[PDB]
Amino acid sequence: HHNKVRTCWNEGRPALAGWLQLPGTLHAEALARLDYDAVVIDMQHSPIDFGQVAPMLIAIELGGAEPFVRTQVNDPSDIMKLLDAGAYGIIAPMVNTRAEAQTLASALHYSPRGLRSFGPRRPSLRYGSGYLAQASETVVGLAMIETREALANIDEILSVDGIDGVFIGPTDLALDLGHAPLVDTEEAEVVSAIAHVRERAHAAGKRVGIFCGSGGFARVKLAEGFDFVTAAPDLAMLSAAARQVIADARAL
Amino acid sequence: HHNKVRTCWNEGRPALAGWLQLPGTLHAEALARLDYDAVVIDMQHSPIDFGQVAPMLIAIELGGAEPFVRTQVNDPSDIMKLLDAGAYGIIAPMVNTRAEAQTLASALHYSPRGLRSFGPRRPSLRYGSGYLAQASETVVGLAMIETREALANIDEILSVDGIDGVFIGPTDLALDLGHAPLVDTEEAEVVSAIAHVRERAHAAGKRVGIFCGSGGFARVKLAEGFDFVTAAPDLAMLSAAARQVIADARAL
Amino acid sequence: HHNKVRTCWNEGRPALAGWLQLPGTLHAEALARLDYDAVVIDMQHSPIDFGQVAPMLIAIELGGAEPFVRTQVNDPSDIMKLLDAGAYGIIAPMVNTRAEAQTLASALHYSPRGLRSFGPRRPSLRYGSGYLAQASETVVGLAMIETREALANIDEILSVDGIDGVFIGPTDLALDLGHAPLVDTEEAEVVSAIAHVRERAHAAGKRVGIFCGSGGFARVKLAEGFDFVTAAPDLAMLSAAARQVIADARAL
Amino acid sequence: HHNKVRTCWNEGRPALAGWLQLPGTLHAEALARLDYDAVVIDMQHSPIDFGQVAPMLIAIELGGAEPFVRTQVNDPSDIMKLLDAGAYGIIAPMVNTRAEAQTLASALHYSPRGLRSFGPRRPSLRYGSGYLAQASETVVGLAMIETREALANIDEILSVDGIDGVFIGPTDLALDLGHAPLVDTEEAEVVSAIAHVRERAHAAGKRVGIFCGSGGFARVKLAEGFDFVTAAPDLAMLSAAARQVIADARAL
Amino acid sequence: HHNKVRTCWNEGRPALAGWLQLPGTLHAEALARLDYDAVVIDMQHSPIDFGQVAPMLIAIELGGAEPFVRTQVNDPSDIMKLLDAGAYGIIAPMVNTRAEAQTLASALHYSPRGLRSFGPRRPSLRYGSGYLAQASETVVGLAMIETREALANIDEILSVDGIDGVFIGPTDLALDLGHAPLVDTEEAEVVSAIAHVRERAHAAGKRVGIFCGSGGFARVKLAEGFDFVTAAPDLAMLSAAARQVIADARAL
Amino acid sequence: HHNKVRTCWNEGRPALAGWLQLPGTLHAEALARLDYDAVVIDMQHSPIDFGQVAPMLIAIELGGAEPFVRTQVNDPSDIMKLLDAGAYGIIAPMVNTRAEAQTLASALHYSPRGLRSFGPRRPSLRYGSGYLAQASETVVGLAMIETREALANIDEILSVDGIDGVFIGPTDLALDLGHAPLVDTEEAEVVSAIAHVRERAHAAGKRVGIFCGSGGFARVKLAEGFDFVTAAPDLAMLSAAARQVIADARAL
Ligand SMILES: [Br-]
Ligand SMILES: [Br-]
Ligand SMILES: [Br-]
Ligand SMILES: [Br-]
Ligand SMILES: [Br-]
Ligand SMILES: [Br-]
Ligand SMILES: [Br-]
Ligand SMILES: [Br-]
Ligand SMILES: [Br-]
Ligand SMILES: [Br-]
Ligand SMILES: [Br-]
Ligand SMILES: [Br-]
Ligand SMILES: [K+]
Ligand SMILES: [K+]
Ligand SMILES: [K+]
Ligand SMILES: [K+]
Ligand SMILES: [K+]
Ligand SMILES: [K+]
Ligand SMILES: [K+]
Ligand SMILES: [K+]
Ligand SMILES: [K+]
Ligand SMILES: [K+]
Ligand SMILES: [K+]
Ligand SMILES: [K+]
Ligand SMILES: [Mg+2]
Ligand SMILES: [Mg+2]
Ligand SMILES: [Mg+2]
Ligand SMILES: [Mg+2]
Ligand SMILES: [Mg+2]
Ligand SMILES: [Mg+2]
Ligand code: NA
Ligand code: NA
Repeated sequence: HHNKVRTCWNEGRPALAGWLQLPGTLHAEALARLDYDAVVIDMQHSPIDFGQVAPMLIAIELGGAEPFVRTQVNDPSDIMKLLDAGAYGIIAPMVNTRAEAQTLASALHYSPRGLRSFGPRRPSLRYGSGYLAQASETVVGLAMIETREALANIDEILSVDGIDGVFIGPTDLALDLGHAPLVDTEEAEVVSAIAHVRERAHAAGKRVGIFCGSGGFARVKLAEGFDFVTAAPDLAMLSAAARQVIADARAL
Repeated sequence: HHNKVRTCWNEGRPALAGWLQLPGTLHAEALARLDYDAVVIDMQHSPIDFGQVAPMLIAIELGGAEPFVRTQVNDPSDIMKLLDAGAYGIIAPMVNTRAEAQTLASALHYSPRGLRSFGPRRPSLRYGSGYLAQASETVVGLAMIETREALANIDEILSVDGIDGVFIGPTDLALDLGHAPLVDTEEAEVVSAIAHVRERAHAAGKRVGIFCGSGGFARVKLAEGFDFVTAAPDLAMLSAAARQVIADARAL
Repeated sequence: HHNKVRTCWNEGRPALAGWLQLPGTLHAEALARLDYDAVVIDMQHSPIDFGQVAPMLIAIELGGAEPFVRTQVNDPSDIMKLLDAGAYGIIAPMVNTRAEAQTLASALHYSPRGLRSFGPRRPSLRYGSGYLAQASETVVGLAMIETREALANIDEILSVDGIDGVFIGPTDLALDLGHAPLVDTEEAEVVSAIAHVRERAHAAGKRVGIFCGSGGFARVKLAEGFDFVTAAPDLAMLSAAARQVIADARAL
Repeated sequence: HHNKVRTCWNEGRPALAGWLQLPGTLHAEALARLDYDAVVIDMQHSPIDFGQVAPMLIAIELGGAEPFVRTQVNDPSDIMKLLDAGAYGIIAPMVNTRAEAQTLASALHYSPRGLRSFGPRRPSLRYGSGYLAQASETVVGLAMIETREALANIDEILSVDGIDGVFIGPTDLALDLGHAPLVDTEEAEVVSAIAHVRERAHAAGKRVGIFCGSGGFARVKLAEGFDFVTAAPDLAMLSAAARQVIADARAL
Repeated sequence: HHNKVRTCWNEGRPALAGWLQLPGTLHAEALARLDYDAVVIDMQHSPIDFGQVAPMLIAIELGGAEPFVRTQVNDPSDIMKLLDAGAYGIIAPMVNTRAEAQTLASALHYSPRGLRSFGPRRPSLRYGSGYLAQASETVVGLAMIETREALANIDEILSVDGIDGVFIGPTDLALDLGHAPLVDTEEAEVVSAIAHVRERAHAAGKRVGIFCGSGGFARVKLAEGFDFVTAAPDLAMLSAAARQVIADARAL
Repeated sequence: HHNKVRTCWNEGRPALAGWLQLPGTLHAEALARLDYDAVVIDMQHSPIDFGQVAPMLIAIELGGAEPFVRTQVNDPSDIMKLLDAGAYGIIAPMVNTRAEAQTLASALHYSPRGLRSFGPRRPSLRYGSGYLAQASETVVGLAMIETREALANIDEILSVDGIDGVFIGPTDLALDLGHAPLVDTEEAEVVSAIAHVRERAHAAGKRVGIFCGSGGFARVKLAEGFDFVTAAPDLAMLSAAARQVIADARAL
């Protein structure tokens, strides 16, 4: 009866989350039972459509992590249907302006705070009769910062009341700045922009997150004060592990 | 226009294969593009049903590995439908007697050698008009040895003409012998039984394979002369990788 | 070769419809064979995506009710794809302005009346060669009225030619007015607003519908003159029935 | 970390279970959150195949009831794959002889007690490292008694060690005795046979269950001492509720 | 309220049926609306599993043809689940002996005639309260004759009461006789065997069918007196049509 | 490591493509292995949703044709998710203005040329490490011209840099001009408009394509200089073939 990520924050610690681009419930449950506070299902850069995300949300909740979704797009009705299917965290890609951040916020709150349509199929089962009064706190929302334009507008994006903060998309950000879309990059201009976004989010009293490709980079981001760190995509981790097993098996 | 595992054998080398318990096509293709000769899809100890295996076979072939299936049971009609869907290797669990091995063989060959029903939807597309004359060589078949009874009958199982050899199921074998079902075990009685099965398979001029849980154990099995080694399940590798990322991320 | 709801209206009677939030074809067919003129599939507050709605439309038609869909959003291309899959009634949520009602209408009619794209896969099978000339009459369209803004604009919404009328969303309406989102509510301000919408729809010569949570409330709405009444969601009815069976079974 | 039905029995009370013939996770979770100790998913007289049962098992567990399956057939490998997918109760239809009951038992226990193949994907996640030592107690197994032949063999069926008892299929039983396949029947010969099966099960120190079509009949069966009572199928309850809503809505 | 194939026979004419190896409902409905009396869904030499056949049965019935299934295997519980999903014709492959034909018959009739388990989800919806009394006539059953052994046993197979007759599998038959598995073959030994099976079926007062690859061969088979002729597989017809469109498009 | 349609163009020849409205992988692979340079999957006038298109893209690539998609709508995030799933050609319906064409172009190119979000799951597997530098050339994009408005704006649409040209939707075009939506029409006003669009595309140095319903019309369009011709929809070809088989089978 609490959003586990908001509980982390309320108790003074950051949240660490998993990241899934592979559809299915078995690895979703297995990873949720690890020491992840949340598991993000990626519906943008994956083949995961709504039909496949729906059972994954159930499996993550059963495993003991908060189910999050990184949506394909910042679309209110898409987001609302995910909320009613038991997504309790929303990360919306490519939020570039205050207006787009306001569009995200509008989907996450019932009237009068937002315009979310009422029919909370799975949240009513989880939270019971008192859901409506607490509905806003049960959901975490982050706008993604992935472009030069979003950087230009970062302070105005952070002024939006109905979202908890921002989540950096570091490979899109590097690419829009004219650099290789490398995860966990050392490119100075990108590193400086990421630091800037974190600094402005905290100056605004908001939360800031970042996508990480490795556990070591995630540790550094937590030390730098990021509130929400993801590490690392299931497909990337699986591919790297398989490569190493093969190398070990085929070595002389 | 060749079964990649049979090509390994024909050219004097063993085959290394992947092992999938997670449904879906994206990791199947990704792992098939690694230096695996084959990828086995587990339909016994997984939630992978026929509807989910079918596109995975396509994805593995596109990635450049031979699609194999470890079936739920040694059932001829199940096996035939997988063959016609483009499974080119069959590993049948719990083959305990010569008769059961003969049942496996019967499904893998058209008349007069076997009783496989003719309607090769996907193999005809892959191999073209000359498929029938070469159909038997396009498929690899292994009977699993997983019980004290299968050990008792190993020589008679190895005498069956229509199968390429046997594949050890080491956790079921350890359990039936009264030991912990530990993968890559050091338990002497199990280690001795595995060695015995390999020795009898090669005395019979047949192939022998084994399921491995690690790249290091797989390397040792290849050095011991196993013809077909799998390493390691996608879910196990992914879970271990995620555990390590979390440990690294949460370390001081 | 007639839309059953339009036939009700043409013959001077209202239509009663079912309401499905559970995916699947078996209960869809079973409920369609009851004395429902139509069955509405809810794609907003449910886990029903396009892949799951498509066979349900077939099952409802076979059962003998008109297949309707309450869409996730008022989006023209979404609506068109449902029409071509054999949805013959469209209820679009959150229609708040005349322009949005015009957007709904545009999707329901071929040129010159609307901009519906031509490729009527399933309607051509149902209606045969003369489909195009009769296509508009085969589809029923209702804009949902669920907000204070929609109330403010009700007369302008009702002036839109290409829609049959409006459908009240009473729990969203109550919530936007600052009241509990209770179905079949007695809250005076909500009751008055619902009556007002009905009165203006009929003053405009248009149809008006309402979502009901019980058979008794639906009877009263029919007596008040509503043209299209739904009662009641499959999940709600099933949950209530199960609760009662358990209470009866566990009673002393 | 306990099978909820076995906990009922261990604490001196019978278990009441739901019964699902409709695929999908939403009503499965909703009904599991009611005062059902278990929810049985029917894979015999339904369109529920393995691909659809798998997420339902997750949803039932999350809702707080023990997931049970009534299988299509008494087949060991089918049953094992369901166990590894997190079915913790198995009801096998048409068990007519002691040998068939022994076949059921064989699938529910690891060696040496049975021949269940080891690879417990979801039970290992639920129960953790100590699963193997407790695996047998985590699963409940009932053989169905549905024919004159099963009646003839009831004492020998009840002598089988690896099953918890029997579950009466009352409509098949009535039909094989030459009577209408009416649920909750009053036909004396059927009523007498049901009573006889219960009496012999308890004389054997075993559990006995029965399928019920109503809460009132279920109450009587509990009073008669049945250990496991199901009431009532989702589709039947939903259809009856819809019929009544329509009757109420269309009444003058 | 009649099986359309049995109606053909009762009115003195043969039945012509379609044959589907491609999953999906749209072409199933489209072909059922043509002058086919039935449409057979092939679950043996196709990727069509139960989850995909279920909506296809609905679509065929809506289109106006009798839904038939050629099963993967002659298995009673598989067949029963298809019957309860609304398959009204069963063609079982590889029926080689009288006993196997008796196994087929057992699944198609309730007690006392057979052992079919009672729970007719979709047939009860189609036929209503009087279903049980007429259930046997609503289903057509054919045993496939595809081997030298089935030829050897043809008279004993035809003596089985609970099946309507036999259905020749001509490519498997040619292959088992040592000839190319060519559809619509002219190979004298195969042609003679097919004629023999037809002659013995009619001498027995039973029905005989055959799989055809072309409309011209089907016409000849109807002239020869076959009672049930299929022509031709969706995939084969589609592939041939596409080849011709390409040839026409690319011609000078 | 080349887009097959762009290779046609680079080598001085047009491309011929298939057109699929039926979901599934088997006919997709079979048709891709014919002498089609590409196969277009129709997600507008079909029941093919994202979950069903994803494996079809794999099957088309394996068969040896370039996978194309005609999307439901010109939506950037939809298009991007298809690109990352291995759609290498995009045909967007109802592009009526230069701005809408600019929206299409924006989705097909990474920064700085467009705003495509980076996460190319399947293209990175196909093309390897050098994908980013060549990404734009790997994708073909065509805006559809289907309305009087698109005709009015054809020169401005053709001036858009990030698209390869236009694709005529001839049945929607005929309908918007007030004529029957007949494929391969002879209606002079439609024929003249189609010719005009081709002439302006080539005057602009751009590519032009057209949807065809027959191989003979496609041959004429290729002779007229169209760069991209599709012929003909799987469902239409299959339906026509089945009609002819039935006519041949039922003829005296
Ligand atoms: Br952990
Ligand atoms: Br990464
Ligand atoms: Br590698
Ligand atoms: Br392992
Ligand atoms: Br009724
Ligand atoms: Br309600
Ligand atoms: Br309750
Ligand atoms: Br019942
Ligand atoms: Br016809
Ligand atoms: Br054929
Ligand atoms: Br060709
Ligand atoms: Br066409
Ligand atoms: K956790
Ligand atoms: K503010
Ligand atoms: K490989
Ligand atoms: K031998
Ligand atoms: K009805
Ligand atoms: K007007
Ligand atoms: K419960
Ligand atoms: K005993
Ligand atoms: K017909
Ligand atoms: K007889
Ligand atoms: K090709
Ligand atoms: K330009
Ligand atoms: Mg990004
Ligand atoms: Mg094993
Ligand atoms: Mg609403
Ligand atoms: Mg029964
Ligand atoms: Mg055959
Ligand atoms: Mg068009
Ligand atoms: Na959308
Ligand atoms: Na089976």
